[PDB]
Amino acid sequence: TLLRNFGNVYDNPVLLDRSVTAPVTEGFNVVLASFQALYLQYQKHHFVVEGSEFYSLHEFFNESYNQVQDHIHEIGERLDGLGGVPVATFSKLAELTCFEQESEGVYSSRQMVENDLAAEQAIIGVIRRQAAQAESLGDRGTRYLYEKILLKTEERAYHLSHFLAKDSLTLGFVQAA
Amino acid sequence: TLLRNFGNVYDNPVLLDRSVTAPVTEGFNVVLASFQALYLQYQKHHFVVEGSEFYSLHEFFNESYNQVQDHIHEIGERLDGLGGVPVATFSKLAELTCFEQESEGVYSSRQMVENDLAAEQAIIGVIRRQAAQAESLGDRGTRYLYEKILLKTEERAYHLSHFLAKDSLTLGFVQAA
Amino acid sequence: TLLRNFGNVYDNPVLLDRSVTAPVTEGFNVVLASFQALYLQYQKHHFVVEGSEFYSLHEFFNESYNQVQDHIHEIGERLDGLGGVPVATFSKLAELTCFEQESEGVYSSRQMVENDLAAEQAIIGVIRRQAAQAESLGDRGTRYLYEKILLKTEERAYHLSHFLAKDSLTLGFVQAA
Amino acid sequence: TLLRNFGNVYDNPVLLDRSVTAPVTEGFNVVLASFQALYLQYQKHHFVVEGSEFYSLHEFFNESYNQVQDHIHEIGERLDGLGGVPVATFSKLAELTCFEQESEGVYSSRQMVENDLAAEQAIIGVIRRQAAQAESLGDRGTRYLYEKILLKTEERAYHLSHFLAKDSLTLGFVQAA
Amino acid sequence: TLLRNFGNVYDNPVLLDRSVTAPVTEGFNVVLASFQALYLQYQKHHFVVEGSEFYSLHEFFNESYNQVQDHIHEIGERLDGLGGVPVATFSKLAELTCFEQESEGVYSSRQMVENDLAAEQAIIGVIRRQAAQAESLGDRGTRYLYEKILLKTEERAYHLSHFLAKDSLTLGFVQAA
Amino acid sequence: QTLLRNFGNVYDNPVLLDRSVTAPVTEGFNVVLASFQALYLQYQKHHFVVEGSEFYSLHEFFNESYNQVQDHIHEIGERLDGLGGVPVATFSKLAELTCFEQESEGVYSSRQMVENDLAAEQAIIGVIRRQAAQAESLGDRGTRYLYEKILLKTEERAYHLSHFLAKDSLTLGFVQAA
Amino acid sequence: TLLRNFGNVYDNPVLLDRSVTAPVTEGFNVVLASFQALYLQYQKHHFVVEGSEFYSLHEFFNESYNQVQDHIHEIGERLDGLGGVPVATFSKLAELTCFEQESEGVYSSRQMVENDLAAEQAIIGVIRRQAAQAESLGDRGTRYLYEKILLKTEERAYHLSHFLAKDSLTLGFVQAA
Amino acid sequence: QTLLRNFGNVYDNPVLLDRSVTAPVTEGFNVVLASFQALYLQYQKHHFVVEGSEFYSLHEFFNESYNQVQDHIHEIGERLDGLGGVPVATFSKLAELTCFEQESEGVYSSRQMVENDLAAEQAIIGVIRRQAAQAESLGDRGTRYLYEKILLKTEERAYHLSHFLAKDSLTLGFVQAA
Amino acid sequence: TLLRNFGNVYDNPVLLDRSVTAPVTEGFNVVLASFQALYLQYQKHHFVVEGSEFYSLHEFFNESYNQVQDHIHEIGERLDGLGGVPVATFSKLAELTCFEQESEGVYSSRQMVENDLAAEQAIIGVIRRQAAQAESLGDRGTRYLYEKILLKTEERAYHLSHFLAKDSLTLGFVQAA
Amino acid sequence: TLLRNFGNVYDNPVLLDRSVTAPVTEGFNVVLASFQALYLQYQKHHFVVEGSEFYSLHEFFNESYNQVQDHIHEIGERLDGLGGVPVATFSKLAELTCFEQESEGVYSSRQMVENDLAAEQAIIGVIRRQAAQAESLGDRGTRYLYEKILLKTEERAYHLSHFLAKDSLTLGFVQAA
Amino acid sequence: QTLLRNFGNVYDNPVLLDRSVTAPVTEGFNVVLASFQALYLQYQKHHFVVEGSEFYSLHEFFNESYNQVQDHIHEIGERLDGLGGVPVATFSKLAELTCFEQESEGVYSSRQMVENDLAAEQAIIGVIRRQAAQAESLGDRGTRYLYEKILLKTEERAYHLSHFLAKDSLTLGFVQAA
Ligand SMILES: [Fe+3]
Ligand SMILES: [Fe+3]
Ligand SMILES: [Fe+3]
Ligand SMILES: [Fe+3]
Ligand SMILES: [Fe+3]
Ligand SMILES: [Fe+3]
Ligand SMILES: [Fe+3]
Ligand SMILES: [Fe+3]
Ligand SMILES: [Fe+3]
Ligand SMILES: [Fe+3]
Ligand SMILES: [Fe+3]
Ligand SMILES: [Fe+3]
Ligand SMILES: [Fe+3]
Ligand SMILES: [Fe+3]
Ligand SMILES: [Fe+3]
Ligand SMILES: [Fe+3]
Ligand SMILES: [Fe+3]
Ligand SMILES: [Fe+3]
Ligand SMILES: [Fe+3]
Ligand SMILES: [Fe+3]
Ligand SMILES: [Fe+3]
Ligand SMILES: [Fe+3]
Ligand SMILES: [Fe+3]
Repeated sequence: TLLRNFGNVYDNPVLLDRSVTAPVTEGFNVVLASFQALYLQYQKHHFVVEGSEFYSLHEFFNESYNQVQDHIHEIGERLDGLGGVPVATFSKLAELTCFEQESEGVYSSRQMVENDLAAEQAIIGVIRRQAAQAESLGDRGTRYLYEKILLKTEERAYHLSHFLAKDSLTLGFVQAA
Repeated sequence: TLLRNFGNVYDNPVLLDRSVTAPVTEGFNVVLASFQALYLQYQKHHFVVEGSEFYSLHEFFNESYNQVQDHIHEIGERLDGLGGVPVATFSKLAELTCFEQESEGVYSSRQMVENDLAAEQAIIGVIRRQAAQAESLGDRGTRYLYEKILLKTEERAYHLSHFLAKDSLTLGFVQAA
Repeated sequence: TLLRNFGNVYDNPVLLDRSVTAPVTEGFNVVLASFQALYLQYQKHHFVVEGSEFYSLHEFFNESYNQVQDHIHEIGERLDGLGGVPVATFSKLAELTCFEQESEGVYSSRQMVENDLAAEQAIIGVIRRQAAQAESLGDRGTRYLYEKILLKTEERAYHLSHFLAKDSLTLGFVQAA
Repeated sequence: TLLRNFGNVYDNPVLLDRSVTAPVTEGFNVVLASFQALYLQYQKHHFVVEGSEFYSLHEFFNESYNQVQDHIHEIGERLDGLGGVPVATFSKLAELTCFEQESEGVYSSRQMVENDLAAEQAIIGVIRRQAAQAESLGDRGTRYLYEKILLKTEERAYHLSHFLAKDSLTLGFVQAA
Repeated sequence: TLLRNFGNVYDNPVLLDRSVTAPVTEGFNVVLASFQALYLQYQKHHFVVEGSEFYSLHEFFNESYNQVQDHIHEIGERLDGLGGVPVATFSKLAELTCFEQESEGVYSSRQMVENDLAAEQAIIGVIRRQAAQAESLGDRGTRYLYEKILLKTEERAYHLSHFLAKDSLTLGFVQAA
Repeated sequence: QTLLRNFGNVYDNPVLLDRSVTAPVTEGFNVVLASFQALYLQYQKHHFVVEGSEFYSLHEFFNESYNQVQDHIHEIGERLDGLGGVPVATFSKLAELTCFEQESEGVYSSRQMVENDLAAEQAIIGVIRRQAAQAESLGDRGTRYLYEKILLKTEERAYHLSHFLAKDSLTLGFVQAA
Repeated sequence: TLLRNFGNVYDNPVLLDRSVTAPVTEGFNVVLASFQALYLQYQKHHFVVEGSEFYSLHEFFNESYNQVQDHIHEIGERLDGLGGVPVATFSKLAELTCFEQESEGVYSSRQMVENDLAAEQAIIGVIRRQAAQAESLGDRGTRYLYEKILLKTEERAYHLSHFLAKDSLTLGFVQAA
Repeated sequence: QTLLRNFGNVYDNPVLLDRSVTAPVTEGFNVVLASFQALYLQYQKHHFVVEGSEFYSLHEFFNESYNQVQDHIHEIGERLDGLGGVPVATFSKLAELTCFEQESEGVYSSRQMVENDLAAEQAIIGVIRRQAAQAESLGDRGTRYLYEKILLKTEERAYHLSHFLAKDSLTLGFVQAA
Repeated sequence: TLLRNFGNVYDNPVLLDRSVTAPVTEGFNVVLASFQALYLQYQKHHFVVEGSEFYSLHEFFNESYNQVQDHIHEIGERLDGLGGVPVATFSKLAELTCFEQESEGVYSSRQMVENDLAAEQAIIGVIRRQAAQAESLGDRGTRYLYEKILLKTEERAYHLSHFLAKDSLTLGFVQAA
Repeated sequence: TLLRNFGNVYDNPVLLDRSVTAPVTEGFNVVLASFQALYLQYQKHHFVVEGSEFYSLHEFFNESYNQVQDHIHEIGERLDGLGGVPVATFSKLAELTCFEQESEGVYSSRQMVENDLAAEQAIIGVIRRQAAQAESLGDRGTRYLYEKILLKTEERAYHLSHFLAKDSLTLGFVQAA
Repeated sequence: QTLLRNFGNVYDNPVLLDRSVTAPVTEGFNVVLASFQALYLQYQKHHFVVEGSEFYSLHEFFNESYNQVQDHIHEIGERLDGLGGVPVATFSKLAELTCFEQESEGVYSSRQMVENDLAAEQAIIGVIRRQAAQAESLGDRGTRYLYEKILLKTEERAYHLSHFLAKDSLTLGFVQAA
C-alpha cells in the first residue's frame, strides 16, 4: 500500500517550511528527470560513437555519464530528504525532462556532441533558475548543491564546445571546407 | 541525419551472420530496457526507503543498481558491436522492458523489496531464454555473457528473498501476527 | 609413512622444556578444534541467515568467521612450532571442540546468535585457563597470543550480546510481547 | 526452534523447480563437504610442512586453502539461495566428503602433495558430474559456477603435479636414484 | 637432454584421456602462436603509430597487447598443465600462427587497424572451432577458458571497427572524399 | 632587507666541489630552469586553450607534459641551491635566461601549438647536452646524471610531439587530401 | 595565425552574455597572473629556505605551491571556457600580477614568510572583489569557484602568520631580544 | 599498400641528432630488441613448463624476468621509432637479428633452462656494452643512459640465474652428494 | 525511557563477575573522561599553537589527539561490553578526569607542551593502577588493553619530553640563557 | 660536548624510578646490540645465499632482517625515552651482543640457517630474562614490548628449523645419505 | 665449517667481467658498504636520541635518511656478491673498512649530530666519486651507473644537512643574536 503520493510534499526534518520544500522538490524532480535523460543519452553515445575520434569521445561520454550519475544521486537523496517524492517512471521522466531526448538511431559524432551540448545548456538554464529560487526561499543547502552541480555541468559544456571547434591537426594535410 | 536506423541490424566485425545478430540484438535490447527500468527502480528505492531497516536496505539498493549498471554497460556495448542499435528513449524503454515499473509514489519497504524481486524474476526468465537462443545460434560470447549476468541476477534474487523471510531478532520480544 | 605421530610432542627450537610444550600444545589443539567448529558455524550462519536483519547479520557473521580464521592460523602455526601436531580430521575435531556444534538444519536468527554466543563463552573459558597455564609455565609468547585472541573473542561476545538485547526501533509502532 | 530440516529442499526465488534444486543442492553439499575437508588439509599442510622446499610449499598451501575457501563461500551461498540446507557439522561433513582425509600426524612433503593432488582429483570428478547434471536440468547458473571452480581446481592439480615431477636443480650435484 | 618432446602429449593430473588432450593442446598451440604474432603486431603498432589520432591509437594498442598477453599466459599454462608442450621458437610460431603478420615497415594508421582487425577475426574463427571441439570432447575448463578469451577478443574487434568507421568531427569543416 | 645569498653569485657547497665547477654548473642550471618554467607555462596554456577534433588527446598530453616539466624544475632548483647557487624566480629574469621565446599571447591552432612546443623542447635539448658535457668534463657526475635523466624524458616529449604532427590520419580514408 | 586574440572575449557555451564574461575573464587573468607569481615565489622559497626551521618551512612551501597550482588549473580552464584568453607570457604575467614578486636572491626565513603573506593578502583582496562582481553579474559558478579558492587562500594566510608569531620553544633557554 | 617508413632505413628525428648517429644507434637497438623478444619468449616458456622440486621459485622468477624484459622492449621500441628508425616485429626478421639462438622446442630440465637463460643474458650483455660505448662515442647520451639502466637489470638477472645454478642445497645435509 | 542508570553495572556476556566489572568499568570511566579531556586539549593546541616551531607542533598535536581518540574508542566499547555505562556529559567528564584541563585562553608553545606532558603523566599513573587492578581481579582482556594503551601513552610522554629539552640548532648563533 | 654520557641513565617523563630504568635500559642495549648483529647477519645471508633453494632463502632472509629492523626501532626509541643512551658504535655493539656473528666468508645455505637459528635462540633467552625483570620491576610497557618481539622472534626460530628438517621433495628420486 | 667463498677473494661472475675489473670494483664496494652501515647506525642513533626545539623535524629527517642509506646498502651488497665478491658483515671488519669514524657513544647536541652526519656523507661522497671514476675507466658501466644513482641521493642528503646548519631562524625576529 502507498505511503506517499507523487506530487505531494511530506514532512522534512530540517526545519524548512512546506512552502519552501514543495517548489524546491518540484524543481529537483525536473532536474532529476533531465539528468536521467542526459545520463541515458551519454550512455547511448558511449555505446554507439564511431569514427576517427571514437576512442576519445567514447572515454569522454563515459566520464560524463558517471558524473551525471553522481548529480542524480545527490539530487534524489536531498529531494527525498526534504519530504519530496522523486520521479522514477519512464512516462513521468519523459514529462518532466527539460530537453528533448535524441531520437532512436545512431547519429554522427558531431551531431551527438551537439545534442549533448544542447541538453547541458537546457539544464544549466534550469539549475540557475532553481538556484535563484532556493536562495530567495532561504534554502542555502539547496542553493549550494546546485552551484556545485552547475560548476561541473558548465565544465562539461566547455568540453563539448571544444570537441566542436573547427580546428584539427589534420588541417595541415587535408582539404579544408 | 542518421547513420543507423533503430530496429535495423547492421554489419558486425565478428563473423556472425545477420540471422544470428538480428534475434540476438533484439533480445539484448529487451534485456537492456528491462535493466534500465530496474536500475531506476533500485535507485528510487535507495532514495526513498525508510524505517527500522533503512540503513541496510539503503546500502543494499545502492549496491544493486550499481551492479545492474555494469550489466547495462556490457550489454549495450556488445549490442552495438554486433551491429545492433541500442534503445535509449523513455518511450521505447517503456515498450521493451519485460516487467512493469513500480508506480510513482513511495511504498512500504516490504512492498519495494517484493517489487524488486518480481522484476529480477522477470529478467531471469528473459535471460535464460536469450542464453538458450544464443547457444543454439552459435554465439558463444553472448551465451557466456548472459550466464555471467544471470549468476549475479540470481544472487540479487536470493538476497531480496532473504529480506522477505518471516524471521527477525525482534520476534524475541514483540507480538507476532 | 609418518614423520610425527599425533598426540606426541616433539622438539622445539625455542628452548622450552617438553613439560611446558606438552600441556601447551594439548591446550592449543582444544582451542584450534573449538575455533574450527566456530568458524564452520559462523560460516553456516552467514549462508543461511534470513529475515528483517538479514543484511547486518550476514555481514557480521562473515566478518566473525574471517576473524576466527586468523586465530586458527596463529594457533596452528605456533602449535606446530612448539613441536606439537595440529588436529585436522573431522572425527578428532569433534572430539576436542569445547562446545557442541549447532545441529544440521536452519534455526531462527535469534537462535543462531544465541548459539554463537554460547560457543564464544565456552572458548573464553578455555582461553583464560590456557593463558593462566602458559603464564605459570613460563611460556610468555603463548600467554600473550592467548590474550590477543581473548580480547577479540570477548568483543565478538559483546557484539552478539548486543544483537540479542530486547530493544528495537520497531518498538515505536509494533505490539510488544 | 528449527525452520528448515537438513536433507529437505525449500522455496527458491529463481524460478527453478524443486525437482532441479533438490539434486543440485544435494550435489553442492557433497562438493561443499569435500572442499571443507580439503581446506582443513591444505591448512594442516601449511602448518606442518618442513624441509628444504618448506618455504615454497608453505606459501603454496596457504594460497591454495584461501582459494578453496572462496569456492566454499560461493557454493554455500548459492546452495542456500536455491532453497537447500548447507552441511556444517563434523560428522555430516565426514559422511559427504568425496575423498578420505589424510590421517592425523605429520607426513613428508611429497606425501602431503600427493594427498592433496588425489583430493583435488576426486573433487574434479564430482564437479564434472554435477556440472553435467546442472546443464541437463537447465540450471545454467550452477553449470557456470562449477566451471569457474573447475578451472581453478584443475589449475591447483597442475601445480601439485609440478611439485611432484622428478626434476631438481640439485641433480647437477647430488646422487640420482 | 629433453624431458618432453615437442609435438607429443604426456600425462596430465586432471583425469583427461589423451584422446582429449592431444587435439586440445594442438589447438592451444595454434591459438598461442596466433596471439604471440598479434602481441608482436599490436606492440609494433604501439611503437610506430603517428598522425592526428596517434595518442588514442597509441593507448589502445598498448591496452590491446596487454590483454593479448593475458590470454597467452592462461593458454600457455593450461597447455602445459594438460601435458602438452607449448611453442616458443620464432620458426615454429611462424608455422602455427593462423594469420600472416604485417610486413616490416611503418604503415598508415588505417592500414594498421585493418591488419589488426583481420588478425582478430582469424583468431575468432579458430577459437570458436576449438571451443566447440572442447565442448564435444568433455573438456569444460578449456571450453570455458576459450569463451572468456573469445569475449575479450570480439570486444577488441568491435573497437577496431569503430576506429575505421567513416565518421569524424572533422567532417564539419573538411572536404569529404 | 638583508640577503643570505646574492643573485649571480655562488656560495659554499657541502659536496666538496670547487667553485670552478659549481659556478658554471649552477649558471647553466639557471638557464635550464628558466627555460622549463617558460615551457611549463606554455604547455599549461596549451592545456587550457586547445580545442578541435583532437582536443581531448592534446588536452591530456599537455597536462601530462607540464607535470613532467614541473618534476624537472623541482630537481634542478633543489640541486642548484644545493650546489651553492641562487635559482632564478622573477618574471623579467626568467625572460632573460630562457633559451627559447615563449609563444605570443593569443590562441593558436592545435598544429601551431604542437610545433611551438616541439621547437621549445629542441632548444632545451640543445642546452642540456652542452651542460651535461660540461658537467662531465668538470667532474660533476651527479649533475651529468641528472641531466641525462631529464634529457631522456625531454627527448620522449619531443618524440610524441613529432608524432602528433605526422601527415597521417584515420580520416584520410574518407576526406580529401591536401 | 591566430584563432583568438589576447584581450578579447569570444563566444561561450554556457549561455552567459559577454557583458558578464568580459569583466569576469579579465578578473580571472589578474588572479591567474597573481597565482603564477605566487607559485614561482613559493617554489623559490621551497628551493632556498635554510636554517633551524628549514625542514618545516620546506615542506610547507611545497604544499603551498602545489595548492596554488590547483587554483591556477581551475581558473585557467574556466577562463578559457567562458571564452577568454588566458595570460601565459612572462611580460604580461608581470603586468597583470596584483603584487610584486620578491627580488632575486635568498632572503631570511622570516622575510620569505612575510613576503608570501603580503602576496596572499593582495590576492585575497582581488578575489573578494571578483567574487562580489561575479555574484552581482549572475555568474554563480565563478562566484562559487572564487569562494573555494578564497577559503584555501585565507587558510594559507593563517598558517603563514602562525610561522611569524613571536613564540618559540627556544624561549625557555635563549635570551629574548 | 603504402608505407610511411621502409624497414632498414632511418627517417628524420625531432631531437637534433645526425643520421650518422641515429643510423647505427637504431640498428643496434633493433638487434637488442630482437634479442629481448627472443628472451621474453624463452622466459615465458620456462614459466609455463618448469617443474620439479624448485618449480615454485623458478616459476615465479621466470614470470618476474619476462615482465622485466617486456619493460626493456617497450623502452627500446619507443626510442628506436623516436630516433627515426623502424622497429623489427616479424618472426623471420627477429630470428635473423637476435644475438643468441633460442632454446629448441621441447621441455628441458630446470638446470638446463636456467643455463640457457644465463647464456642468453650474457649474449645480450655483450651487445648492450658495445652499443652503449658506441652511443657514448657518438654523442647520444640518452641512448647511453637507457642502455645502462637496462644493463644493470640484465646483469641482476644474470646474478640470480647464476645463484640458482650454484652447487649448494639444504638437501646436502641428508642426501648423497654426486 | 531509561534502560540503564549511570553508576550501575549490568549484565556482561564474557563470564566476568559483577564484582569484577563494577571496579573495572568505574576505572574505565575515569580513563575515558581523562582521555576526553586530553583529546580536547590536544585539539585546542592543534588549533592555537603559534611560533617558530608551529608547523611541527601543529602536526604532532593532531597525530596525538587522533591516537587518543583511538584509545577512547577501545575503552568506551569495552566499558559498555562489560556492562558499564560510559560517561558522556560535560559535567560528569569534568568530575571524573584525573587532571585539570588547561584554562581557556592561548598559552605559549612550551606551556602547552608542559600541560600535555603533565596530563599524560596523570593518565599513566591511573592506567598503571587500573592495569594492576584488572590483573588482580582476573580480567586479562582489560589488563592487556591497558598495556597497549600504556605503551602508546608513554611514547607520547617521551615525545613531549623531547620537545621541551634545552637544545636547539639555533644555539649555534643565538645568545643562550 | 656531550649531553648524555654512555653507560649512564638520566631522567624520564614516565614516572619510573631510576632503579627501574637502569637495569631495563642496560638490558635493552644488550638486546639492541644483539639485533643489530642479527640484522647484519640476515642481510649478509640475503646477499650471499646461493644454490637450489636460493630464491626462497633470499626472500626469507630479507623478510627477517626487515622484521629485526622493526624490533630495533622500537627498542631504541624506548631505551632513549626511558632516559638511557643507546649503543651505536661497531666496537660497543661487538661487546654487548649476546651471540657471536658468523665469520666473514660465504658459508653453505644450511650453515647460514643454523647460525641464524642459534642467534635467535640466544636472543630469546635474553628477552625472556629481560621481560621477567621488567615485570618484577613494575615496567609493564617494557614487559609488553618484549612479549610482542618475543612472539615474532620465536616465529622466526620455527621457520628456520623448518628449513633444516631432513625432508625434501627430492627424496622421491635422489639417493638419501 | 666449509666455505663457499673466502673473504678477501673474488670468484667467477656471470656478467663477462675480468677479474682485473671485479677485484678492485668489489674491493671499493666493500669500503662503501662498510661506510654506509656506519652511517645507517649513526642516523638511526640520531633518530633515537635527538631532542630539543627542532626535535620533530630532525627526528623525521634522520629516519628518512637511514632508510635511504639502507636502500644503498641493499643495492651495493647484492651487486658486490653478484660480481663475485664477498660482502663484509662483521663489526670489527666494518670498523676497519669504513671511510669515516663513527660518532662516539653518548648523546651530542642536535647541531653536533648534524655536523657529524654531514662530515660522514662527505667522506662517502669522496670515495664514491673515486670508485665511480675507476669503474668508468675499467669498463664497468653498470657499477658506474649505480654509484651515480647513489651519489645523487647522497649529495642531496648533504644539501639538507647543510641547510639545517645555516645561521638563520624564524626566532631571530625576537631572540638575541650571538
Ligand atoms: Fe546515497
Ligand atoms: Fe545516504
Ligand atoms: Fe565501456
Ligand atoms: Fe602462515
Ligand atoms: Fe557472502
Ligand atoms: Fe551475500
Ligand atoms: Fe608512449
Ligand atoms: Fe602463471
Ligand atoms: Fe569500450
Ligand atoms: Fe580537463
Ligand atoms: Fe623538494
Ligand atoms: Fe627536499
Ligand atoms: Fe584540466
Ligand atoms: Fe592546519
Ligand atoms: Fe602460476
Ligand atoms: Fe609506451
Ligand atoms: Fe567501534
Ligand atoms: Fe564495534
Ligand atoms: Fe634479489
Ligand atoms: Fe621512530
Ligand atoms: Fe609462516
Ligand atoms: Fe617517532
Ligand atoms: Fe634484494
